[PDB]
Amino acid sequence: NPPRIKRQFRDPHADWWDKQERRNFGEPVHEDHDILGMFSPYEYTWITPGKGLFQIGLFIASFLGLCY
Amino acid sequence: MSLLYVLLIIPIIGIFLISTIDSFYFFNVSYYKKIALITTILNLIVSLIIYILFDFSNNQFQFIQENLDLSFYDIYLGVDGVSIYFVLLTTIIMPIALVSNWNSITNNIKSYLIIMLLLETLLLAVFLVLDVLLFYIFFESILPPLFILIGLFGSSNKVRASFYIFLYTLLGSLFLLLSILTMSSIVGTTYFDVLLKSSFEYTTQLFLFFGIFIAFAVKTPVWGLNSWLLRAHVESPLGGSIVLAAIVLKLSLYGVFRLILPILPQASLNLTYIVYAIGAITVLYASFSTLRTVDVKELIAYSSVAHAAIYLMGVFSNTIQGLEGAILLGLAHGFVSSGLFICAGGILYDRTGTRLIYFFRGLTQIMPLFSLFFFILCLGNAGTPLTLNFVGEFMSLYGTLERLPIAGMLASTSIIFSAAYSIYMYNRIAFGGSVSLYFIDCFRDLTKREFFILFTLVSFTVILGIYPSFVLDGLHYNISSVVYGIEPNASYLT
Amino acid sequence: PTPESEAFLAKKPQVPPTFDGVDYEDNKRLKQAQDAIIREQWVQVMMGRLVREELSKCYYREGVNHLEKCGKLRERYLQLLANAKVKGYLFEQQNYWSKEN
Amino acid sequence: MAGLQHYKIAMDPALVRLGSMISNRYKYFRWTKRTALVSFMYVVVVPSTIGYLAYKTDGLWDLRAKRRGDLISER
Amino acid sequence: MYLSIIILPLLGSVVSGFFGRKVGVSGAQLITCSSVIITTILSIIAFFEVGFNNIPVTINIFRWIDSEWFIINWGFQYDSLTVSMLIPVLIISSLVHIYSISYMSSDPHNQRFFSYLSLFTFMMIILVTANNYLLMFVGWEGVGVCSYLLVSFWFTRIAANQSSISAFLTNRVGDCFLTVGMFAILWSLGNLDYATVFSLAPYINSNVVIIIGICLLIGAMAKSSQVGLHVWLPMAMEGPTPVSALIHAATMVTAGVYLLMRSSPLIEYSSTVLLLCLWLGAITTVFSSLIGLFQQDIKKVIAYSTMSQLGMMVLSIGLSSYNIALFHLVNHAFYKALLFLGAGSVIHAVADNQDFRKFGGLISYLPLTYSVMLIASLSLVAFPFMTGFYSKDFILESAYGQFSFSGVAVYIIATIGAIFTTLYSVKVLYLTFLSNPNGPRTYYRLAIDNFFSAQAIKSYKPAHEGDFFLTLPLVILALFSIFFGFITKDIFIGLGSNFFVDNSLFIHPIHEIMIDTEFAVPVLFKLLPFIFTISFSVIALTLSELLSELVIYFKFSRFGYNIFGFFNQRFLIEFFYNKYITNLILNLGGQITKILDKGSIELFGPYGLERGLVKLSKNISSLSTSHVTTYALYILVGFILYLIYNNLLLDYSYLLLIIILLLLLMMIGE
Ligand SMILES: CCCCCCCCCCC(CCCCCCCCCC)(CO[C@H]1O[C@@H](CO)[C@H](O[C@@H]2O[C@@H](CO)[C@H](O)[C@@H](O)[C@@H]2O)[C@@H](O)[C@@H]1O)CO[C@H]1O[C@@H](CO)[C@H](O[C@@H]2O[C@@H](CO)[C@H](O)[C@@H](O)[C@@H]2O)[C@@H](O)[C@H]1O
Ligand SMILES: CCCCCCCCCCCCCCCCCC(=O)OC[C@H](COP(=O)(O)OCCN)OC(=O)CCCCCCCCCCCCCCCCC
Repeated sequence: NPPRIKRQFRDPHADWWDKQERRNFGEPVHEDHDILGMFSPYEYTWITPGKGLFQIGLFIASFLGLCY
Repeated sequence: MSLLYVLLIIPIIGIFLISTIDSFYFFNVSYYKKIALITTILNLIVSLIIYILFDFSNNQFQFIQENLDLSFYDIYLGVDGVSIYFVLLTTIIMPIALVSNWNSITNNIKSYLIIMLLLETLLLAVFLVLDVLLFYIFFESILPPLFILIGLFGSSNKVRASFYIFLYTLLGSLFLLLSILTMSSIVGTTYFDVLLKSSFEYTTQLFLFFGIFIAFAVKTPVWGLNSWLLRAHVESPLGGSIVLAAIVLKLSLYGVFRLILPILPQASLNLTYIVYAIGAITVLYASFSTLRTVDVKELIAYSSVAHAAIYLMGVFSNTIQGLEGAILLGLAHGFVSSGLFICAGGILYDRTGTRLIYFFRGLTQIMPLFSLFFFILCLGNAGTPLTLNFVGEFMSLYGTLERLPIAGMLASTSIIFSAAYSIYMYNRIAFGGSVSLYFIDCFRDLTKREFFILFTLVSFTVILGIYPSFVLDGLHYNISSVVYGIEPNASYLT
Repeated sequence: PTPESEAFLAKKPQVPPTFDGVDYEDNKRLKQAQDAIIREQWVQVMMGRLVREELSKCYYREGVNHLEKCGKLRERYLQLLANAKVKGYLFEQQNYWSKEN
Repeated sequence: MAGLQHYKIAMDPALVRLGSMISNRYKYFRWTKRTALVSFMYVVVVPSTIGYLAYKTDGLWDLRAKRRGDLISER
Repeated sequence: MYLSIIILPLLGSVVSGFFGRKVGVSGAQLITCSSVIITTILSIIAFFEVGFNNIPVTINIFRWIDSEWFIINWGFQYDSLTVSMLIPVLIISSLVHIYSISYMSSDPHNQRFFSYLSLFTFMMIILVTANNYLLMFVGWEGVGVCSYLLVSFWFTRIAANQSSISAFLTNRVGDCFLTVGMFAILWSLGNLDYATVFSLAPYINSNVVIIIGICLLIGAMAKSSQVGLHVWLPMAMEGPTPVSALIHAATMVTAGVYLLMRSSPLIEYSSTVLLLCLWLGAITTVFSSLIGLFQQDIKKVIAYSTMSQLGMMVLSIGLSSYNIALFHLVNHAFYKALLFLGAGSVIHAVADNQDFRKFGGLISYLPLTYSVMLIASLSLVAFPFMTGFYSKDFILESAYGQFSFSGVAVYIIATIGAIFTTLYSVKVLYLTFLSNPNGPRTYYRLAIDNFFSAQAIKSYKPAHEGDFFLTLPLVILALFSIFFGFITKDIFIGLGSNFFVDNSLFIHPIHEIMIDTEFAVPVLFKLLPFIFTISFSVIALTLSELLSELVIYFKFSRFGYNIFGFFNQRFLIEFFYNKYITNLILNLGGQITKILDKGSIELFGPYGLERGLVKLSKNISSLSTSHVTTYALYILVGFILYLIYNNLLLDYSYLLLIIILLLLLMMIGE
């Protein structure tokens, strides 16, 4: 298996046999190809999961403080 | 010669003419296909004549012919509401199955047509026999023609597929046979009109229930006993697949109405929480699994598993709505799954020679008639309203929720995932970019044949989706006979 | 009363809705008993359909005053909703019961 | 390739190899700690949980024509 | 007339879509617009016929579903509420069909686009004209399918494909809850027709109503983008702009609001759902408005703005006053169809571009386009004596009018959301018209200023405005955003208005708080939203073009950078959704296909049996050596075993265990 990365992390300015999915014709494919291409759940990368949950708790605490 | 016996005789005459016409005319293959098609058309015409004469509120079996020359194993035929629509679905589907393969067989055409015509006589016999052993004899008689159909006309893995569907069905049916033989020993007869009159003891009903349920679970199929469907329904020829999904899956559903609801009501009531756990599990596990299936026909084959769980939960609801919904969903799934297999196994697989979903993209751009019907069939597979699939799903799920709410809620969740896997497949094929760069040659759109076997299937589901009364009117009184229970103030009038 | 139509002559149950006195060996009379059970259940339920129908016309006709004017039609449906349900003949066929118990 | 001639496709070797691996994967399954636990979670526990809840709550409620002063609990 | 309003958009959609080859592009535009306009006019009459003279009209055509107790008919019913919602639905649809004559002039799929717009109108009309919950749910699923087909209209775009699946699946979650809700109605009442549910509502188990009420609120939550299921509406901005204006900003998003309003005679008897109505609507106001402040896309700011107005309707539903929510739904629809359609002019003006960070100038290039925004913006921020003033600035007062902790708290929440409302209102207005040119010089190059030498006839592209078809709806919607609110405020608020005595909406006497709203409320809180609106505008207007660097200083701090992204990343209610919900199911499907179906169930099934039995079969056959002496020994041993079993009165269990052992050993090679 190749290292499994969402194909969205490929660059859109590479020699692509298919530009839409950013794949060369005969590139080795991960067994999860069906859920690793462009048409797939977007992987947001603004923050990491641990830090993001901390920020939401701040708003809930602020919301709770407003109610009190 | 009863009309019901006429139904079983026409396809046998077609077999005779197919296999003798060369002695009266090298005969052209087109002749064989036309004999077979007209044969199924006249069988449909007879089933329509029967339906006009059929009476909606009679507790007597109708169009029965008196035999009176009793033997050990006699064939009595009769029809009531619960069997009338399965007979119609078999007569409508089989002509469509014949046209769906008109151009794609190209070898052993005589054998394909004779097998297809024989399957019609057997499947019709299943829904018409008025005896429980007679039911079993026809439920199993279809395996050897099914075994040889797949092996003669199937895809690359048709050897493993034909073995799986034969051995699964036989093994389960052998447990159903044991249960059936116990019934005939206690009662002395398996005739419907006198076996339903009998009353089995609770523990007898319990052990009779396991034997029958083991067979009906292999044939539903339930999740975990469904390997045979994944293999057979995909490796089969397109006509085989249509018959396998739209008619053969229904035999276990019709068999629940004749073999367990009337005679095993205490067992059914006391074991619903086991049927519902298996039914709930199948709805989720199948739905998640078909979301990750990469063969287009296997995705469509796997959808049949999820929907069959919903009408399996309906028939065990003991409610008027669940039972009507179960027949209406089983009928609805017959049209829609037939169309989706024509779209996948017939339209895509003939153009490309492959069924992997990875190779398809943007087909709407060059094929707008395929996408128009494909979308309507993807909506119907998702239970969208104005399809007979919604009326059946809503009535089947309402009965499941009322009989046992925890299973109803879980089975309800199928409203999400059916939509999920049906629309996701639709987008990766019809939408989702421009035409796939793997196609070197451009593709043509639907031929007139493909358009009219899809228009016919999408017409039946839509018209029945707007006016389901056409079917419900002939189920109300007969469905009532299979309900088990009493009201505090209506029971025991004096 | 509404005259009994020709159609509502060929399907009238000639037998009472019960299983007492029925010889289960004799097929005609048992089948008639099952017919009488089902038809009584359905007859009782279409009463709710007509009451439901009337309550609908009452509700619109009365508007806001539906909470005070449609009371008799409200209760009649509720009683029917409490009692009427097609339950089949199979339980009563297989299970005798007596009031003097 | 099949009995009836189809259009010419760019049959990608990598995708062909992927679709064959999937069809042959069943031959290579093995019993390990991971595969035993997952196969025991899906087949036994989760189904037996639903069966427990279905069994425990069968008949617990009826919604038909329920009014104020009358509960939904049936048992 | 009553049934002609039903079929006319349907016919217009069938001819345009299934005969776009026959009538052509202009033929389709002529039919869809004509059929919608004729339908629109008839609704105006129906408003007089039904709303003003108080004749509810019942029309039943044929039975749809008939099983024992369920008799669901293709029946339609006109009352005050359905003709209230039919007015904006038809009016903006008429204006959107007309508006699209220009916006899609270069699209190669005009017939299909107009076919979809008329089908959605048909599905909206079915949703509100139905006289039962099941037939209503058809329009519910109908607009959802029409929404999916109109988002994915440019189906070659991968990102708009993901949007339509988000629109389809997120809403489908709501429909599951809604489907369950109709089960609970059917289970308890025998049918789900409106005249039955509301005739028996005051009489059924209170716990039942909570079970009922919660379900359709979750369904209402999905179709009106509440904080839980809210992620489809801004993703749904991948479709053409009129679709955004019509389906995703003024008509369909108001289906969840309509569901609670029609169900008012039922949910009124459950404070638990009503209280959940209040806080839920209150939450999505600050949730939406905060996110919208930090959106770079013009449409994406507006999507967050719709979610806010709908949240105030959901808020108003909790205050037991559904008429004000109805007042705001009609009022919000006009200002919104104005804002988006005029916005669409801006994207059409420059380059088909919609990023704020490259917009500027355009105050003189698009005079009319700017003007309609300002009318819409002040109607949206509820400027005094405007259309939005009579609706938005009455919900807040109603909340204080109910004197309770919940009522006062949501005031504070809504006011903060109302405070943040005007900021993106300012951001939309300023950054596109009142700011320095941030786009390329190609947008701002007039022929008056001599720039080129030879190619003077072309190569100018001076960001011109639209044609008549683009501006006629813009002008028409402007009047509705000024005078319609004042004119109709007596029908919908009044003091003791009897516009709903046909019971269409229902308010219980114990839940009335309107009297205290007019008198008990203090003047300071009544004018408080105006004070914040006219004040916080000046800080936002001073923070740009006057200071213009206080904000960037906040942006490049560590505190501001974390806040800015969080609100720009929409509270992260889509990162945890995509990873911990969506991909969890995808991995669950992966595990089941790979470990069970292609795995254990094959090994503990047919494949294991095939492996073992072939092994077992081969070992037994190896004992068949054809050595006649060896066979004689076997016969003797079988002879001896049969004598032992019968002579020694052996337990049968000993025999079976021996056979199991003989299979075990034979199962072992060598
Ligand atoms: C989508 C729904 C959204 C959520 C809305 C929920 C709204 C609340 C509904 C909750 C509900 C509806 C059924 C839900 C499913 C039915 C259909 C499904 C949906 C159809 C579409 C489920 O409540 C069940 O919970 C079970 C938990 O075990 C309990 O069963 C049993 O628990 C143990 C004994 O209590 C046993 O030992 C155990 O053997 C049983 O198991 C019972 O409490 C009850 O059966 C009913 O709740 C109501 O039950 C009754 C009796 O309690 C209560 O009345 C009270 O009784 C007196 C003492 O109680 C009080 O003095 C009195 O003041 C009051 O009269 C209510 O107050 C309320 O609680
Ligand atoms: C209602 C109760 C009915 C009871 C049964 C009554 C009879 C039912 C049918 C039983 C078998 C009938 C066979 C009919 C076909 C015989 C005529 C014939 O010769 O057909 C030959 C056909 C093609 O071969 P040919 O044309 O000669 O070679 C050309 C090569 N280029 O070759 C073929 O057609 C062979 C077709 C494949 C084999 C048939 C399908 C599998 C059957 C398994 C047989 C065992 C089970 C039998 C089940 C009977 C029905 C339950």
